[PDB]
Amino acid sequence: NVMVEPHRHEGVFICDALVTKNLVPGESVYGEKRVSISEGDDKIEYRAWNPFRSKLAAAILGGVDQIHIKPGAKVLYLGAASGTTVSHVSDIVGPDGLVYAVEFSHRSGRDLINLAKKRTNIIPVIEDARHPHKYRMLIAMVDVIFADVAQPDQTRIVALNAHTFLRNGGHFVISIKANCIDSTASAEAVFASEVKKMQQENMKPQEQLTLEPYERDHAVVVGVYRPPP
Repeated sequence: NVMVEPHRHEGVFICDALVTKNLVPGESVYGEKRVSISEGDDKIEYRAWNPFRSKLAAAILGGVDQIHIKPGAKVLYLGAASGTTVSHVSDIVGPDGLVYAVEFSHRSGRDLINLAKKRTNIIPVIEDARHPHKYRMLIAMVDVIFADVAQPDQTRIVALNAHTFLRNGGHFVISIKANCIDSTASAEAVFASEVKKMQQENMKPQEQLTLEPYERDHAVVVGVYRPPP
């Protein structure tokens, strides 16, 4: 019998409970259940990925077609907060991948620094994502931008970082909480507005989905950056 099986998305696994292969066997990050499977000389530990705490997990269980975060990927994560979702991105991309974890708050910043001590593939960037000039000498060109900044001007911020850092034909994964962008617009009016802005900055949405039952009026938009010459 196979307990934990590869998910469709490479680097992800399903036990329906989503899990990622633990980069730091023995350690939990936010009190998540851990599941170690030993057979003979082999051994592999997984980490439970809670969809009520991670918008990315909620999107995966909601049936998103692509996440682009994959083994070996270079990921710029905007809005890294304390590292909950970032820790699972770190598992997915693996030792040959890279996760830049940008977060403004220095409180969450300290949780991120502790998380990165264990995970070599995390770079904490405790800076304001509005001003990429302050940190662009630290960021090699990335394959994916994941954004969860939760601001009304989130999309311009994300686009500013994509212009600087995202490779052509690179992808983005943007989490949009409607009442943080504009609590007096309907969720459909926010999502349509934000998707339009993306398209105007050559961030071409390829798919979108909401996150019920885990979150209300919360969308994830996945797409591709195809900038001009």
